[PDB]
Amino acid sequence: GVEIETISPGDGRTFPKKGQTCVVHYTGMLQNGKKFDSSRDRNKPFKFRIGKQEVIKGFEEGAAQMSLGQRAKLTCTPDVAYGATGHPGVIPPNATLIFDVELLNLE
Amino acid sequence: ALSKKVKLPTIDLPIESVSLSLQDLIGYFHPPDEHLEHEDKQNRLRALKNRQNLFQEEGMINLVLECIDRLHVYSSAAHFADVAGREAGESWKSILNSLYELLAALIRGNRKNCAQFSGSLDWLISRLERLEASSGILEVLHCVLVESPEALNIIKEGHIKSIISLLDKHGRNHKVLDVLCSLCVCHGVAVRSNQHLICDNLLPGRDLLLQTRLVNHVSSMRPNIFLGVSEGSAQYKKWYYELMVDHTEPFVTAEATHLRVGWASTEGYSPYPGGGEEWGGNGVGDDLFSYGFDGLHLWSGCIARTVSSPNQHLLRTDDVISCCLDLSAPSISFRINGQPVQGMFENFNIDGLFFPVVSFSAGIKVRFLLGGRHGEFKFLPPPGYAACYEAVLPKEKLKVEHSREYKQERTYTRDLLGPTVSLTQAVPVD
Amino acid sequence: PLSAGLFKSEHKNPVPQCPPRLHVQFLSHVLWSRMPNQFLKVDVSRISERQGWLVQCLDPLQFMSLHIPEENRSVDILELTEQEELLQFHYHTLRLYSAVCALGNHRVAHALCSHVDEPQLLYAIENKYMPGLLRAGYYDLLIDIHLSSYATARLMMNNEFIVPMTEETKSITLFPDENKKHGLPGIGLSTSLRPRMRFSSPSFVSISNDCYQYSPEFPLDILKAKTIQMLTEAVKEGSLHARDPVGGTTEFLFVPLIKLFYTLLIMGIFHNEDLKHILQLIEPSGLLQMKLPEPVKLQMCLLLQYLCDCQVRHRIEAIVAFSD
Amino acid sequence: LILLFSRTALTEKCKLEEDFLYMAYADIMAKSCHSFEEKEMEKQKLLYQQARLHDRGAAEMVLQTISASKGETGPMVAATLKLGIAILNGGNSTVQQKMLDYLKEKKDVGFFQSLAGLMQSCSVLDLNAFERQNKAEGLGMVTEEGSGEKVLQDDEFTCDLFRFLQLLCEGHNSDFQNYLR
Amino acid sequence: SLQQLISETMVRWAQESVIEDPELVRAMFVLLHRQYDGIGGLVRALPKTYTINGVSVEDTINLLASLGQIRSLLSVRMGKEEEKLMIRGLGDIMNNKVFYQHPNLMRALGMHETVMEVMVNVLGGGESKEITFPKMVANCCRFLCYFCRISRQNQKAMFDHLSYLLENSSVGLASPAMRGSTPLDVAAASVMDNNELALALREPDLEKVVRYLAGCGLQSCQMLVSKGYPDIGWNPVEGERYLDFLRFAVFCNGESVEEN
Amino acid sequence: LGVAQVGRMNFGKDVSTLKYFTICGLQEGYEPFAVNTNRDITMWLSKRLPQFLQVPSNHEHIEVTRIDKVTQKSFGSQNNNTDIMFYRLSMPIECAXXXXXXXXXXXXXXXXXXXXXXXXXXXXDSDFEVLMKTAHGHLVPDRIDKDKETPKPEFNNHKDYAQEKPSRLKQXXXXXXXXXXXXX
Repeated sequence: GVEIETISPGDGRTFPKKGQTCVVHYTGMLQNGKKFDSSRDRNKPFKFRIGKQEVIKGFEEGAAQMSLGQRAKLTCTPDVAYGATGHPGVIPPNATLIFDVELLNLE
Repeated sequence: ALSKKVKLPTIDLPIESVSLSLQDLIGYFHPPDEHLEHEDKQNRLRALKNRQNLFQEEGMINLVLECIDRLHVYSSAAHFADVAGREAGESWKSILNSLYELLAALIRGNRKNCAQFSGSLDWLISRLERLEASSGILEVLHCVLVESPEALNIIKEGHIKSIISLLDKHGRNHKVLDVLCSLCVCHGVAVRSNQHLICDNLLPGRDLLLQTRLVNHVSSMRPNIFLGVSEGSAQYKKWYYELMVDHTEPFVTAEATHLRVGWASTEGYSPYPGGGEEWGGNGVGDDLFSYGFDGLHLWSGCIARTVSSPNQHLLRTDDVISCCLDLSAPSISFRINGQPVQGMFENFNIDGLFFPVVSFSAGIKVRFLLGGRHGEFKFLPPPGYAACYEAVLPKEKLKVEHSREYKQERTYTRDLLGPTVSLTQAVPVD
Repeated sequence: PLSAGLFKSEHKNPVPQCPPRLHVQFLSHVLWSRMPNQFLKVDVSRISERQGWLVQCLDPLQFMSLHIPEENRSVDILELTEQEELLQFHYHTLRLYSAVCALGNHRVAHALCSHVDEPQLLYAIENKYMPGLLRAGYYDLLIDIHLSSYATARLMMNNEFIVPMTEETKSITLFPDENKKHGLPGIGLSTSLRPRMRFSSPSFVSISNDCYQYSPEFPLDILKAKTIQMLTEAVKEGSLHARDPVGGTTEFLFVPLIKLFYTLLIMGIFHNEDLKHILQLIEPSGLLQMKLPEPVKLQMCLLLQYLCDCQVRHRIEAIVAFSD
Repeated sequence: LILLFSRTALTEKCKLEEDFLYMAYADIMAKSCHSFEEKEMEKQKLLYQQARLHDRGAAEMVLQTISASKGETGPMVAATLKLGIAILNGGNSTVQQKMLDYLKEKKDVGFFQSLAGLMQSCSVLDLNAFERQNKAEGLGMVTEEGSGEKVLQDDEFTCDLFRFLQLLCEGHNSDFQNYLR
Repeated sequence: SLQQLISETMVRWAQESVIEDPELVRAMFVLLHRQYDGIGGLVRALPKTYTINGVSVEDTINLLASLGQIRSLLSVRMGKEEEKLMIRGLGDIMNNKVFYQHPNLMRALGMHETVMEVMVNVLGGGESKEITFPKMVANCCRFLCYFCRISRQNQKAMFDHLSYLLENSSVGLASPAMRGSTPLDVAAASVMDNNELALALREPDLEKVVRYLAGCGLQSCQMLVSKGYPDIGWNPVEGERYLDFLRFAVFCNGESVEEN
Repeated sequence: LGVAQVGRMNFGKDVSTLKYFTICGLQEGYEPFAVNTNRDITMWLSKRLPQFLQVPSNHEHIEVTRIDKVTQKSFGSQNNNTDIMFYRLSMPIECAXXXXXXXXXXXXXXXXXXXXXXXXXXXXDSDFEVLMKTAHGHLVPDRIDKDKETPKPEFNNHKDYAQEKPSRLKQXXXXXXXXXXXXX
């Protein structure tokens, strides 16, 4: 369900594989443009493994199709991101998500 | 005797008597003024405390509860007038306000009374939507919540949802927020249940309360070019100009740099086009009087639409864009790296003096490209499309103001200006 | 089914009522705009080279703006100075944001962090043209969401002096008092049991956070440097007694700054040299000699109380070191 | 400081709190106070030390603190009585008259009824507790109880209360002798 | 030289201007008196100081963290999740080894008073109409029992609070779910096997226990008659508990206390 | 300032730049307006774009009431000069990704311009009414099958308009000539 809209190409050579960790830099935002998350504010990139079931599916399946240095706009669906319950306090139920992801390093 | 059924109106309805009695009883519990001696203030406090205790130990708080119950069975002064008389109908509102004020004054300070009658909170929060005494009910709820922590033990999710719906229905009231603050903590101790309920039911949707965000300062640059087409003198209705970039940085501090370029209209035949007022995050495309392009989307009226293009990417360094503008039948078009884009803003209002313009936030080195001594084109203009160095009127200078006004980083020595005229020029004698 | 039943909370009510928010708005002209005090400072090459017209912009500039949703309009933060209603409403909103996470509740703090921002708090505490009430509210929110929990956890164990018998502990046996010197408060070595601090990183893309048990992460070095700089600027401003203190009156300028500095000093930062500079801010014989208001001297009292608590702890540690 | 203590004692409550501030400052203010010229100079310097603080409201502050306890033997009255002793050492007719004028100009019972409630529960030597502690000592080397071996509770407080009642009538102040009856 | 300028400024402000907001002048004067006495802080804090070793650091740090969590949950109203965290923290503190290796440390930290003021919040609210959070009552009861058990001085410490819990010792009875954790049982554990404490147990409460026993022998349990018991004219459960407490109070080390 | 009028203001803080302060003001105890200041003044101005505001009760020639069967918000006026207003409701109706259509049905059937284009927007209800001596035309939230707003007019109804509009800030007297653009 998650889709990818390229913003800046990252030479499309190195792709995330099972058993690795990616360093990303993203500024998530709701469908109405209201920003609800970012990693450039805290000035620390987001490091996460692939296939370990630690981040949302709409993020991991989308990052598994990107390359090093490639900026992408990942549009996810509510069922692949949070479902009919959302995130208590922040994300309302049945809400679509948009992430402006940029891969810095692929380890 | 009047509300039970239709009976003969030989009843004693002391409307003015009970109004005067309530007006006296409200002042009977008036708290002492702060501009008073300490000993006299303490004496008045003790006096009103003893008064409130004696008034409670007779159970008349339940009596005024029954009174407001029997009075709430109507809907408005018009509903009460044709049943109980014109005077009673017009005084029902004042009587209910006085009753709520008395109920609040009976419990302004006591800790025992709130504990005693907290079991009646199921009725107050339900009648909170009476739309005529919501202020009084909210006052009573606030004074009963701020004093007794045991009243918070019976506040359930339905009551919090009712309060939040009241806040959503009656607008932005600074009293509901104090009620919620008192529900969060009562006496140096917090209630995690109520805190979580507030956090999960108040601001997941962001429609309320007032949101906020940190955006960048964007500005725009435009040359001294104006394009007005009508019957009579025309200017070939065809223009073209290129634009390149030297250095660009996608995220300078926290967000992606605003970087757009296009053509902006005007208001009538004068400067100062309409849009984002001034000094915002609005460049070109953020209004119905400008049309811009940033590499991925087409902006028009602060609404972006993605369009396909060979190797569609943001305006990275060393990127050449070419803007073409035909006036009458077709509209503005953009060609990135020579290959044109697959979109344009057809059928738009031609009223106004169009001009090229580029908007940027920070970290940018932009170069306009014209013909002659001003620059050199990178590509070939399509047949017919002229340029701005030829659009300039004969025997006038050509410079670059920002867009409208004195958006210059200067000290107090800024020439602040008022309104202007439509250039006095924007047929022989018979 | 209805107009009112479309832009409100409820939708299953087919009765066409009108809430008090539904009021007609006419296109009016009585409105003031605020000229910003800082611009983008765009510089044209002014040479008009034969290879194009150059425009350059290097310096960055940001600003925060409220977004009224039911009007769908953005308004700069500083424009609330004239509008009494939005000012008071946003002040009470900040108070509610602080109250929902006042005590050691972090499931709500992790949400409130993204609800406002990470760097908007820094911008608000650094900005000079703040309405005062909003400055205080943002200061209190920054104290509550991050520093409050660990501050109280470290203050609860302030009167319990548990000290090990390590060789590093057997080094303060001198507690320099002779040869005509007395040392400095808070300067030296602790070797005392104190609750460790650790903050989790606020991330909402990660499913099933382990515990988020302690606090949201916040950069402390930038915060302490900014606090020192702003406190120096504030004492320099108060020394001359102008008529435009930051945030309106002078208590709005001082009290939140002193409170942030005080909780920072509590939570275990300002190592030897930083605490030395903080001391030379007030000690030279300053801040205690100025004409300070009552809410300001009330915080100065707590500052001096902590300065005495640290000396008492040092004395107890020296007593244990000699008793060994 | 005296005005702060007086306002704290005048604020309506239901139980006199601990008030470590007051308990620490009353002892300092009490210990501040205390061959013919060698006995006259000290007798005059004692009057000077008492005037250093009884013209500033301590004479009424002590009465208010005693009144705000409504008959509860605690470390608050146990210190305000020592303060009264230090302020009324010797036949201080001026302080006696100030207290009497205050009590007559504020017709308060909460002082005399508090004195009665305090006197009703001062201390009595109980034989059962004494023989019980004796048996405990015989059985084991139990450490001695501080408060008079738990057989006479606050004997110092009782002596201070009765010395205060005595100094209030010292000399021949018949006005106060009748006002106590 | 800190006392110098502190004592200068504190008196200088008051000499400059009369001060409203009595909290300000209160803080000013407590700072002043602290600077002048000096040794008051020492005599107040040295009873609360402690030293353990250079090898047992992680254990005592975990103990201090658990105690801080206990105090933080105390600062919040009692709920299900709060009760669960309090139970887990009590478990960790009971499992820690410092709890045995240094019993004076717990008294210096005031763990018994913290647990007591946690339990009083649960035992409040009502007297004979709600005993909600029974696990929350029981965990504190068993913790206090063990604390007073592994000592000789913790029994004397808990004997002070023994007077309070005897007024609400009627809770937790009439149910064979807590034969251990109970306020009456922690009273018995505090008074158990100590001749000095058995003697110092005077009679402001023996008549209270006897009145409770009489009420139990005169009235049956409404809880039992609701559960469906045959409604005997008296109650043999709370009475048996009171008799056990009286036995622990009277008999000590094999020799009956004469006065008791 | 009037048309094509430029100027400059000086609130002080620059005594080296103030010219006629020593000539007058320096001796009679007169001070600059921003002499004891560490930062410049905000320098507020009159904005041009006339945004929407709620009707104040102390506003002449325009009065709005509220009644309540059905709920209505009637109008009224007492004036001698006529113009055109731009009345607008407060809360706008937002459209989802799928829904995108608007039909204007008169007293008879639905006969108007095909205004059915909104992927994701928020239209605010509005009516532009000309001010007669008696202007009782108002808005009524009604119901037939879906969201229905009836802008009930009265006599002299030939130049009053009633539609739904997004954020738009323009003050003039024009029927058409509205801004537009179709993206391809």
